[PDB]
Amino acid sequence: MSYNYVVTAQKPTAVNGCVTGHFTSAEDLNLLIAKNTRLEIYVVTAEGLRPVKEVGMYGKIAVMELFRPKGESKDLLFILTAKYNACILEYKQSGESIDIITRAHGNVQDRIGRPSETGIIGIIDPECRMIGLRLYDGLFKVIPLDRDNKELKAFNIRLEELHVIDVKFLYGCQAPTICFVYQDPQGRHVKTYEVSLREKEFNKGPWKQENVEAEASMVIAVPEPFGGAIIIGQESITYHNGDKYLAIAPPIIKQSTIVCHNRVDPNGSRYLLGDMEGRLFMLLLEKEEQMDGTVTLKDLRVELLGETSIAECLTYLDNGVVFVGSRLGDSQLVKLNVDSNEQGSYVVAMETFTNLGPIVDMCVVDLERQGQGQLVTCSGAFKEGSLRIIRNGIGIHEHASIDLPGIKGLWPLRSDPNRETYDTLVLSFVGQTRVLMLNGEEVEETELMGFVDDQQTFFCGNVAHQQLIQITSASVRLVSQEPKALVSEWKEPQAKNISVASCNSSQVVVAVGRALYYLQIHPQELRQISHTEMEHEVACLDITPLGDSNGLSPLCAIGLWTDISARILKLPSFELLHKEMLGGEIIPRSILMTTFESSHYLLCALGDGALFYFGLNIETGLLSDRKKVTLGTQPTVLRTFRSLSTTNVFACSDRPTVIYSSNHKLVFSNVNLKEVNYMCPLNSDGYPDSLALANNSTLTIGTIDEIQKLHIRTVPLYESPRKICYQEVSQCFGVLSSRIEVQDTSGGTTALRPSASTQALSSSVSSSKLFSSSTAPHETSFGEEVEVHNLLIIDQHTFEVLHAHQFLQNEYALSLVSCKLGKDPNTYFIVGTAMVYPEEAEPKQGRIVVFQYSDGKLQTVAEKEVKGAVYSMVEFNGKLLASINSTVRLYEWTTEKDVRTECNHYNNIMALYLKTKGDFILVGDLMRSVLLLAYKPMEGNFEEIARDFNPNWMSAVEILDDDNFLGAENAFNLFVCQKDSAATTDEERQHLQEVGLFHLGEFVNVFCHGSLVMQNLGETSTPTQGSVLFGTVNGMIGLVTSLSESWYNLLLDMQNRLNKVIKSVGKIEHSFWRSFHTERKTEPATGFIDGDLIESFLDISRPKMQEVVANLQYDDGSGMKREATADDLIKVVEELTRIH
Amino acid sequence: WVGLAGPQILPPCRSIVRTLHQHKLGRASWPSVQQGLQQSFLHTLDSYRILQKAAPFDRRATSLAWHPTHPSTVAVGSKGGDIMLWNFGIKDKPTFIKGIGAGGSITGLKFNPLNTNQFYASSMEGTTRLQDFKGNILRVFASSDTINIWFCSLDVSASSRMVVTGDNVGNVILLNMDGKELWNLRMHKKKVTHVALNPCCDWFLATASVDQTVKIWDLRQVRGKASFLYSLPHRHPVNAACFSPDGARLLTTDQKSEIRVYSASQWDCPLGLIPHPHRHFQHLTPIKAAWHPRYNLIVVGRYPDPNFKSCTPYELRTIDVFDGNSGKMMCQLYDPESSGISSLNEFNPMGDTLASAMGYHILIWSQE
Repeated sequence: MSYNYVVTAQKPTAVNGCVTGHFTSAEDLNLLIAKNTRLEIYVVTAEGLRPVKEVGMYGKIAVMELFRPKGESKDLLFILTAKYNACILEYKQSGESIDIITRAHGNVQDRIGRPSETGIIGIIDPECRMIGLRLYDGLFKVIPLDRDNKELKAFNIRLEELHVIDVKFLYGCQAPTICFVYQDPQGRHVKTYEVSLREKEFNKGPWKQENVEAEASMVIAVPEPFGGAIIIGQESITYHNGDKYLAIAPPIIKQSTIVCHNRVDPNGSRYLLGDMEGRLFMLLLEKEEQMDGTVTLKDLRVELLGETSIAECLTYLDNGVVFVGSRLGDSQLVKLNVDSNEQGSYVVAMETFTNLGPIVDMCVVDLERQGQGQLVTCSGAFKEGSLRIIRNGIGIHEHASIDLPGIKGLWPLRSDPNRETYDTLVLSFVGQTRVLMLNGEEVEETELMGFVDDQQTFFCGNVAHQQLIQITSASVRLVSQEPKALVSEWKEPQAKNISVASCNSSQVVVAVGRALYYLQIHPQELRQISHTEMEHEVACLDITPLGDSNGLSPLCAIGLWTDISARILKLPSFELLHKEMLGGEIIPRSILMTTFESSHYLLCALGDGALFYFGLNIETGLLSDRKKVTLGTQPTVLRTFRSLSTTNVFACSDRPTVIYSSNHKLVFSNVNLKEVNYMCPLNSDGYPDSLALANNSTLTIGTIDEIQKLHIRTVPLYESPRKICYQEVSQCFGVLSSRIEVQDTSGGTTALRPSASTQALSSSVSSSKLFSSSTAPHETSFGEEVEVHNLLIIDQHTFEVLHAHQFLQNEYALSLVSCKLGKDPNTYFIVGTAMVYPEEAEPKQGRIVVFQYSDGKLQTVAEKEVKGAVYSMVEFNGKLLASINSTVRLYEWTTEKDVRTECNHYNNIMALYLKTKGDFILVGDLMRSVLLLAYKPMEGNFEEIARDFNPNWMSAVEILDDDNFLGAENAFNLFVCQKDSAATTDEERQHLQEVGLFHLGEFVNVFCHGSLVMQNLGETSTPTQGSVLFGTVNGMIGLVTSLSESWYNLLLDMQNRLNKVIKSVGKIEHSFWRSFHTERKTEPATGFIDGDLIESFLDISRPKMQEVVANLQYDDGSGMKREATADDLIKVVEELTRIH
Repeated sequence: WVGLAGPQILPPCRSIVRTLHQHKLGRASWPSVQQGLQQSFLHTLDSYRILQKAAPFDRRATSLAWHPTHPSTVAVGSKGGDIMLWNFGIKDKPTFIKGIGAGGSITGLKFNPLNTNQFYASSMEGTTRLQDFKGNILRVFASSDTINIWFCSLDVSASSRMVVTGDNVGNVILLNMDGKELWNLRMHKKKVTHVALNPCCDWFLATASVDQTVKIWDLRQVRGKASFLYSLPHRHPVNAACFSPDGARLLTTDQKSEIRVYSASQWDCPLGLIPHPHRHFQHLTPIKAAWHPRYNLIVVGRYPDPNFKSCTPYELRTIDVFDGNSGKMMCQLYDPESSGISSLNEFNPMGDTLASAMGYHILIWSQE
């Protein structure tokens, strides 16, 4: 046992670099974004970006550069993976088939050597002669790119300058000429060399060297018309041409460091400078035409253009449009100005591309209708600081929406018989019916002749003999298409009101009290052909023709009022073909027959929102397999639409749902909406293949998502968001924020820019006196200048997430953990404080503070000073377990409401992460792998059970069950530990064996249980067992799942065959990509399966599909083995996608 | 000298919390966080000051091996021929093998990576045994054939399934773990003090000798008669040359007062030189510098010398811990009433416990 499944819900949203050029065409301007393992290719249109292809790579994209070799009609792509996979890639379109082809590829890693602290640097010769990389300190790697070299074989040059800050190839020199800032005991200097592929060594650049501004980080290669290099730092920008030196130190840089640059003008006239505060500067190179000896640089000037979101990189596109590649907040697309408007802004956000990263913490919550589940709330972080609310479902894209309250039903209509499409939408209210004529996208209240609007319509629609029908409460009206005229009218003989209706193309079944009349639609003729009475009142009706029925249904489905039954009647005669008892008391509210994948069903929904459904036999009217689902407390109204050729059912209630079948069992995709009362398909000229959806206040025309999707809401804080948790009782979230303030001339503090805790009506500051400060202000991080943390707790509501109450912590307390709890009284918010002084590396002064919130009043209840830094806390069997530093404390809460020191565990170095299950306690000790503790009652203390050997620098930790433990470490790997018991007094039961390895490629803060999909009892399938969701620093949020022993093998096998097919996007072997990697270790990876390989099964040709299934012995649950077909696996993978 | 002018650690004044959160946000290079942890460790190492468990056996300590997995199990070799398999934190009377006592010094011992109930040994009896701790041989991997020729120094690589032994004359034998000879060429002119094959590159062997050189070899490529890849010259005889975990960088410890780091991007010339007294004495096991298995640090026994140019005014029989990029004293470990010259010092697999062969004694340094 111990088999695991990793599948990407979401996908990294952070930009790790973006490059511009002519990849797709040549006439095209392309933008290429790297997400992590994802490559997104775009074309720049007059108005924005047009997405052509997104590719996934078996690697973390480290270098992504476009280059044009001589004799190539377009730019090629060069990619380097962080696992050192290099490749040249080419865009190819086979008429309609998009293909990225691997021109050259290889693993360029040395067979030894430690990566530089500054990371991989890749640069391409301005003449595409060669590729130069800095992988390790004191070596320069050169790939001879020139001429045919297809395995990307590469040599190394010794680089006496050990500590390289930044390299770039210079423009316009008689040899490949490399320029770099380095660091030695003397400071930082710029030096240059020449690279000769010929002799394989440096030779010496166009100038010996220069001293460089103390903190010089960037090296910009300036193009032909100038040809120098720009060197950026803090407080200074310099130009070096080689003999020519010119520098400036504009005051408006001293606020934050310059992270990124980008050339605006092909000649190199202007450059864009992204900040760290999230500023945007224009760099201007002063052209001075001299007289003969022609263009010379006069000066440098910089001008603030305004504020973007915090940029990891940027590229200007054209027409003053810029793409902002952000990793800390939402990436964006912006317009620049010639003349700045109000508040001196040349910058305006055009499009905001949402990004979840980093995600410091997250929790799972059941908010919408409480029926499982399903939403995740996460994080942030800086001024980009935000709360993201993410939930799973089928989204609707609104194209029109009218404030039109109290709709009581909707019907599409073709007024024009010559027209294919709908042109009229009819709605009914309590009072009456209104008619909406659809012109363009324009709706229009008219009337059609023959339709009354005195009272409510129960049904209307196109009908048999080129006619319209309107079944009102009062009557049944039959209108003629050509000359719109009432052509026949049926009323209940004794002038009574219709109480229930139903209608297909040629048959009608109305109901009065108990009575039922079956009418038929003929030219000009509403011919009544049958009249019965029912045992009790008629609740609802359906006469939908099923399958080979000539629009003429042999059956009639009906729900009854007091006996609460859903019975099938033989239509012609009303011969009761099958009665079915449902439940007690609650009156059935909607009934419908329908065909799913050529199998026939009878669905039936009640006034409490409970839906039954049966397998209806068309012949015998036989119902079988009574299955029952609850879906929201509103009486669920049923309806139909057509998804492809396939036909689904919309379940209109407070918790709207769309039902369809996949194999022969039916699936409930949750619709991403507030209430929906009624609904109908509208295929208008102006609204093609759309839906009319009415809630209590609003008509809506729109388009429905093809498949269940995954969907996000932003709540901006302008603060770093840190930790979060949900206090379900006080209908409230609690968030630990923290804001940068600048140390003042006097006492420090003072924020820049208002944030969630500054805009805070009802806010507090505990001035708890338990600490004693130094007599002389020990101001470090500048004794009067630079920044300070400042950390408070905040309260977000629930729905609406207005910020209720803000509370400033100890003033120097960093505060690292958050909790919603009980031990006897009320539900408290407990905060584990840090107490960081600039200034000392080790923290040695905790504080656990207990809070009680209500009515915007947030009250410091209890308190306990600790002698360390409370790294995490957990509600544990009624007690509050806490890691302090090396120590793991238990803490108890007695009357007098104080937190009182129970038993301890001492043997740890860091102890940053805690996770309990029952009486078991998982401990991520940062400085030495992970350990299992038990609280033993009958006993009252801690007992080490098992330690993992091999020392993992874990990112976060998680329990999967009392035997398996999940870790993610700084290596972007995952590991799984194991319990046991071993014979004869000696315990390897004390050894937490580690039994699963997997290179994720992401960095995991927070795991947590819960899911985004609703889970089904008896049916569905159990290749899924657990559900643990996890947050990435790139905003990718995968889930892990417990697999069957049987299942694991099948999928393990699948992978290998899938691997034989699937053109890898740089001939990177998948098994390698996944195989567990450290700077010291590399191992195959076991116990895990990536759904991302499994799911990419649904994306290949049916031949290649059959190739993978060839020779496969498959168990379909029958136990009797059979040859597997391509379809057996499609409905297996199909299922597995429906688990996130 | 400096492996890039300091791996300077993260955010203003670098409080670990500040550094850890930075790492969390994506804003912090792992190598930076690393350094922060390293500092955090270096601090705990000052309270390591406690020897929590001491022991002897007899004669003198000559070989130290940490059990590859258990962070409590330690093997110790003796000039006599003694082997102690000691799991401290168990109080269970260490498994013991008594040796010859006459010759029979254990000049080297590594645990059998493929089976930790067994160990390998470089014996002054002239044999490299593969032997069970329950004192019984399985196969003598090499025996001398002339008296006065014995072996001094082992390694052994689970991964490539190799065994290398250096004899006291300069010969190096290379064996596969079945016992078949692939080597024998006299790689060095005098006693081969230390043999160590690269943790990250199966076939990349470093051999250090009394001939005042360290040699670097390729086994799969250059079997062809005593014609290595690099030979590093030293001021004196070399006591030990062992690789950093990860295989880049080699830690050379000479016989008098010089320790060297050699980078993988070079090998040929030294990255830095750390001056540090360790001298030769009569009944003293040669001092050897070692890496900390996890952080970038160096451990050594200091052996005060009135002639060595001391930088510090206070020169005791301390356990020295050097940076390893800076090359500069990160702290000293010293227990009056227990300290003497600490020949050997190795950290755990986990690097949270320090085993010290203190000439005659075995010391276990741990945090309170």
